[PDB]
Formats: sequence, C-alpha cells, structure tokens
Amino acid sequence: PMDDEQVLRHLDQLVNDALDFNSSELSKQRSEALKYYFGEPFGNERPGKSGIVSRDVQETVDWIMPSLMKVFTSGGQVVKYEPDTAEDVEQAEQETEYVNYLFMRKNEGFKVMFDWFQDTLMMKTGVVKVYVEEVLKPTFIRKDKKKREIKVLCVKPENFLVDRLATCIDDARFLCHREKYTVSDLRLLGVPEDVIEEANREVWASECYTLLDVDGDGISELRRILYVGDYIISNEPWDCRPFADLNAYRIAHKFHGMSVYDKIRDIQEIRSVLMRNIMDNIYRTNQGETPQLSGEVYGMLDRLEADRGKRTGITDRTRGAAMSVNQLMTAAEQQIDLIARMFAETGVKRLFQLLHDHAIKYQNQEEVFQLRGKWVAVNPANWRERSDLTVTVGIGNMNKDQQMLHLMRIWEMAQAVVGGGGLGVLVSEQNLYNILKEVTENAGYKDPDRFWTNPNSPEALQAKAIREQKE
Amino acid sequence: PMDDEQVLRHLDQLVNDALDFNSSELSKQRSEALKYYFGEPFGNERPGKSGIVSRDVQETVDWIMPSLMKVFTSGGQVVKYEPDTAEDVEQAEQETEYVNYLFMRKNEGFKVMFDWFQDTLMMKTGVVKVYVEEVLKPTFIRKDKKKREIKVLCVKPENFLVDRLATCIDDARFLCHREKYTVSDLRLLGVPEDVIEEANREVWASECYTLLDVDGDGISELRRILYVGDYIISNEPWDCRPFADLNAYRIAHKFHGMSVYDKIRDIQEIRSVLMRNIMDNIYRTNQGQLSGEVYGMLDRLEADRGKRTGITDRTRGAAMSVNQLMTAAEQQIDLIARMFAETGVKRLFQLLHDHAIKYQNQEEVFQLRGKWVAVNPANWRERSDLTVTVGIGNMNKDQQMLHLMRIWEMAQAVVGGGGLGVLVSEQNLYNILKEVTENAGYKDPDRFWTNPNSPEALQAKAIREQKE
Repeated sequence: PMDDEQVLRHLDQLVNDALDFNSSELSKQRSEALKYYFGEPFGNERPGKSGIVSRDVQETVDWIMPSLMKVFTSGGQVVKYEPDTAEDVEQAEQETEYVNYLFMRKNEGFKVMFDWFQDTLMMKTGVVKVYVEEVLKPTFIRKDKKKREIKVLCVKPENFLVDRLATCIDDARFLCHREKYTVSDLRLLGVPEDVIEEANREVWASECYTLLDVDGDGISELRRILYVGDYIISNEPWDCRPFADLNAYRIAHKFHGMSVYDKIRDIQEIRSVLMRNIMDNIYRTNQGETPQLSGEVYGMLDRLEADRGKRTGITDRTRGAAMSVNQLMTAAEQQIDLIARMFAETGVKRLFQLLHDHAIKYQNQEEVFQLRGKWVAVNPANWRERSDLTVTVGIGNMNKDQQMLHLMRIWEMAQAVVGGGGLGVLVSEQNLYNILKEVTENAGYKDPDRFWTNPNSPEALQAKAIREQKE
Repeated sequence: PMDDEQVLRHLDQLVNDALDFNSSELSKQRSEALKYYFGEPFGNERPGKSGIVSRDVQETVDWIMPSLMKVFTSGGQVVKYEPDTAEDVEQAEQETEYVNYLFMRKNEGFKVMFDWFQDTLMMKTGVVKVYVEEVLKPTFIRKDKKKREIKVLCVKPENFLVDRLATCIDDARFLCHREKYTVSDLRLLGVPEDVIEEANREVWASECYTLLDVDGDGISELRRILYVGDYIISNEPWDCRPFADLNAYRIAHKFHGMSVYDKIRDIQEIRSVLMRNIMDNIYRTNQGQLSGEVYGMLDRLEADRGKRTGITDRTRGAAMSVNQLMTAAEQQIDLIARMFAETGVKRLFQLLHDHAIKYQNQEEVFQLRGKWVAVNPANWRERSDLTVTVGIGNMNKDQQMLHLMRIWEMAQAVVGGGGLGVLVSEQNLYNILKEVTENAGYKDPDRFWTNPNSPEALQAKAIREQKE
C-alpha cells in the first residue's frame, strides 16, 4: 500500500532472484545445447589425438526448420478468427489479412519466427517482446505525424528474467526483460545523469511487468517499471504482457521446457564418441597384435541415425492406387506436426496481443487485402478466438493432397452432373464458382486471376439469364 | 445434524487423510514414471561411468498421443446422444455439435485432453474439473450482462485428493481439489483477512465435494466447500461431480489405475541396463569380445514394448487391406481410446448439464444458422460414441473408400437394370452420395444437392424429366 520506493527494492530483489535461478539453470542448459550443436570439442578430447565432435542436433535443426517453414508461411489463411458467420467477410477475413500482412512482409517476415524457433529449440526458451513506436516526417500531402506502429522482436530469453512458477505466459507474476538502452535512449527519456553502468556508456536496463499493492486498494493491474539501475523508471499500468515463452514440446508443469537438444544430445554423444574410438582403434592399428574393427561397428551408426529420426522426424529417410493419400498421412503423423500445432496455438495468444495493440490505436490505414479499401483498424474486436486448426495435426489437409483430391473428384463429379443432370438443375454456375474456387486458392490465386464470381451483376444478367434462356 | 463447524474439521481431516494416502502412493508411482520418462539417471549410475538411460516409454507416449488425437479430435461427431428418433434433428445432433463446438475450439481446444492423457499415463490418474464463470463488458447494442460460461480445466491429479475407495467418478464421497486461490481470489470472495499460508502470500486452498448430513433429515445432496486455510468457506449444494479420474487401461477395482509406465517400465529398464552394459564391455575391451546378438534382442525389446501397448512391431504390422488390417491389428490403444471415450461420456454429460442449467442464449455453429437457447436442451441421459472406437467405429480412410466404391457400383447397377425412379430415387441417391460427401471432409456447403421438394426440386426432379 502506497508503495513508490519499496516497489523498486522489491523489484530489485525479484530481478536478482530471476537472475540467480534463470541464469544459472537455463543458461547452463542452453550453453550445453550450444556446445553440442556447434560441434566444438566436449572437453574430453586429449591433445595429440583427433578430437572429432560430430554435430547431430544441427541436422536435426536442418530437418525441423524446413517443414515448419512450409507449414506456417503458406498464405494468410494460417490463423483465422472463426467469428460468427455474419460479420466474416468484413472483419474476420479483413482483420485476418490485416494481421497477417502486418506480420508477413511488415513485421520482418518470418525470420523473427525463425529465431524464435531457434530460441525454443537451441536455447531452451522461445519468447519475444511486442511493443509500440511512432512514425514521423509529417507534411513539412505527406502528412505522416504521430503515426503509431506495433511490432515484435526476439528478446534473447537469457534477457527474459522470470520466475519458473508460471509454465505459461499469463502466470508470471514478475517478467523482467533485459536491454541496453544506451546513452541516446537515456537522453530521449530525459535523464540528465547516468548510472554506474562518452556516448558508449554501455548502460544496461530492465523492464519489469509485475503486480503488487501500491495504492491501498483492490487487486492492482500489471505495472511496467523501467527499473534500469534504480533510477528514473517508466512505470505505467500495463494491460497485456507481450511474450510467448515457448517450450518446444509442451513439457510438464514448469516454465522452461526441455530443448530438442535434450532429446538428441545423447545420440550425438554416442555417435561422436564411437566414431572417435573407431578411428582411434584404426589409429592404434596403423601405428601398431591390435585387433581390427569389422564393418559392423559402422552398422549401428545406421540405427543411431534411425534413433535421431524416430525421436522427432520418425521417417528415417527424407520421407519414409491412392498415391499415398495426404502425402503418406502427413509423413506418418509426424511429431513435427504436433509441435507445429502447439506453436500455432501458442502464437494464437500473440495474434491476440497484436490485435489488442492495434485495436487500441495503430493507424487509419487500409489493407491491400485483394482489393482497395479498409476502414480504420484502431477499432476492431478481438473475438477472443483465433482459429488455426486447418494447418496442422488437425483437419489440416495440405494443399498438394486436398487440392488434388478436390480437383479430381470435383472434375469427374461435375462432368457427371453436366452430362446427366446439367448445370443449372444441379449445382449451378454460382456454386460451381466456389467449387472451382477451392482449386483457385489451392492454385494460389483466388480473387484477381480467377474472378469467376458472376453472382448477380451486370454480367450475371447476361451471363446467367440473357445468354442462356434466349438461346 | 446441526453441523456448521464440525463440517470444517471433518473436511480438514478428510483432506489430510487424502493427502497422506494419495500423495504417498500416487506421488511415488508418478515420480517413478516421470523419472523413467525423462530419462535422467536412476541414481544407481556410479560416478565415472556413463549413466545413460534408454528412454523406452517416451516413444510409447509419442505413439499414443497422435492416435488419440485423430480418434478424439476429429469433427463434431465424436459423441452423439442416440435419443428417441423423433427428436433427432431437433435436438440430438444439434446438442452433439453444440458440445463438440463448445468443447473443441471453445473449451481450450484439445490441449486439455492432451494433459488428461498425460494425467492418466505418467500421473496415473486422468482427472479434470468442470466449473462455471461469468462474462462482462456491459453497455457502458453490446448488452453483455450476467453472461455465463462453463469450462473444464485439469486438476493436476496430485491436487485431486480423493478416497481410493471410489474406482469411478460417481463413487467418491469426498473429492478434494487443491488450488492456490491467492489474495486476489480471497479479495474476490470477500474475506478481509488471511491465514498463515505483501500481495505474494502464496495461500493454499481446497475445494471439497463431500456428502454429509447437516440438517437432521433424509439423504442430503453433495456439498461444495471452499476449505482454504481453516477459514471462510464457500458451501453450496452440488448436483453433479465434475471429474473423470481416468486409469488408461480399465484396471481392476481401484481408483487410480496403472500407468503406461507400469507396463513399459520393465522394457525400458532391461533396454537401458543392457545397452549400458554393452558399451561398458566395449570400453573394457578397448582399454584392455562381445557377440552381436545382444543388439539382436534390442529388436525383441522394442517388439515387447510394442506388444505391451503398440502391438505392431513396425508402425502398423485383393481386398485392399480390409478395415486397415482389421482396425490396425485390433490395437490395445484402441481399447484405451474406447474406455477414454466411455469416461468422457460422463464429462460430456457434466458439460451438457452445466450448460442446460444456465449457460447462454447464443446460437450454434452446427452447419446452419438458427438454434434456440441452450439452457433448455435434453441431455438424453446417454452419450453415444459407438461409431468412433472398438465398437463399429470404422475409420474414415477405409469406410469412405469402400462405401464410395459400393455406392458407385450399386447406383450404376440400379440405373442400368432397374432404373432411376422405380427403385431408389434421386432424393435417396442424394443421401447415398451424401455419406460420400460427408466423409470427403466438407458436409453441407460444397455438396448441398438437397433437391427434396422445393423450387429447385420442382424443376430438378419433377418437370425436368417427365416432360422432356
């Protein structure tokens, strides 16, 4: 109650506790992960002998990364909102394209997600920060003044000090994000002085999202504290925590989740060690009766590779009548697809965070959403639900299976309908429109390349009645 | 009779006894399961030697997740109600897709079922709690006042203190669920003070569904009590207990059933010890032989781990492989899904009850527009999920293919030999192609084809053929 300075010391204590715990545990875990990944010697390699370390989680990354790269970055249909059917065309799909086109091609593209994945799969925590800035260069026509933007960036979760007692984004009572915020930022804030820490003061700062009792009242909101060095802070009633804290496997009830490294490292160890010993033995046979090594010791390298596969990418090779429907059922219900489902579900919260941060106030600007025109997106509704089920282990029938099945069954059935029944008696041009439209989107081009609409229009009067009933 | 404070003491001692028994037994079992699963050294690995643990249950878990995910999380047809056929189209499938659409994509998605599986396969007890809340943002058009919701959340069965003498949900006379219910929830309830346990008071609380007599009368209904810290409680009559307490294998009569751990643990232990011993012997030979058949029985161990749960040694070990090799070689995990759905029938009844008492006036997204308030459904007291699992339960990939083939063949045969109208007609050939459209993935829109008796039907089945 009435806390204005004890909050600073309590936040310092919480920051120090997060330092100790998160730094020690997670930094040691991610350092082991990095040491295994980079393939530098483990430290047990004696001088005078080839200390060969075989990188095995690297190809694991080279395997997991492409599949996810296809699965997410394919159209702006990855995450719909699925609100009521009435207000779909004007705000569901419009806001969906708004958020996708402001994320894809307008928030750095996918490389932010790329580094996010690497953070959750190499450095054991995938988490990013969303915040706001302004735009300048007014007409001084070219009136661009006070234009606001909202954008996301990787936090380097080593600089994401937090208690482990959250296990989810909306459970951390104390979120500390570490930054530099150098002398230029100090001048912009207005602090005339500095802290212990020349424009290169390499000053360090912390942003704390935390809840306490500072007024002697009910449950206070989250508060954003720019606790830098116990100096002039930027405290503000915060509303939404802009982070995601992935774990890469939906591990048990703890904040930081085990890495892919943790489930591949052992394989790598064995692999490296054994091949070392093998050529080591080969070496001790060259220099010189030392028993020789048959080719069978190399045979279990194959089962080690199979273990590396079947851990996540259960297909040992690239991909291990009806032409193997759905691409052998999404490559045999791949574990990567399950993790992709998890990641899309986690990013649903992020899309909500951005939808909020733009529905408060972003700008009045329109969309290039297949057409010209979009009202101000500082007043859309969140709808509280973002639907992304059709991308992954769910229905998720991928393009090169759904499209081929649709084209084949649709064409054969439509020709049967035309020959036997006809066009207008059964499904007509206006619905055959949609029926071939599925092909058009699955061909990649819906609106501009394939207009096809002809619903009820100056064309439709002469493309469905005047043309047909007169002839 | 006349119990106001002795109820608190009785619930405290019940909570303490449940802590003792459940904590000890289930916690030790689930800790052994977690230590086997996570693959950390068992503790017998002496320093100076590689304490490698061959995780052999993790592949079992990663195998049983996806099959359950397809068999349960697929469409709104997982659990029908099979009521009287008169009120079939009026309420049966309407409420079926209602609870499906509120449970999937509206009740946390499927992740609650994922944690449910985990609760029953390394926490050894798959149990969750269903409860209610309210909705806000009124007119301050946009009238959102007193709107209510019903939802299910996992209870972390360590925090599901309960007598083991139940063996089923509707058998426990004392179901205690441990929560935190911190100072925020204390302020919401209205308590001015706290207990022994600064906003971070980390207070602990318990919700008890118990049967007691406090009035000196006949049989009393269940009571929900918010015994927190021997302090103010939230007592309320309770109608239906919202828990599931899975066992994952339909074990003999005990509340908490054996895990997938209890049946793959032997395989994992044998695998780990022999692989460690093989590398140890290799190292002693290197510093100063072993036959290769020790690695040969690694395959036998993998097959034993399969046969235990995933009985096919491989992923799945004329007539085009009828029913996908007789329902995936009549999988045991299919039986697990069967009893999982049987247990979730009670959960769906709980949800339907809690929404039928009062949820909201909102309309369904069940393939159409138009549905009255779902505070007046009929539960039908039976939730039919027979077309999903070890029952009839044929999978789509085989059923749709064979049925489309038979539809094509018999439709062509009837057209050629008998005709199109004297036998099964266009309006029934509608349905006959409609199951094909159903299993194609899209139900209503892309294949409407209705043509029953309508302005499109009058020119589509009446005058387009008899007058031409």
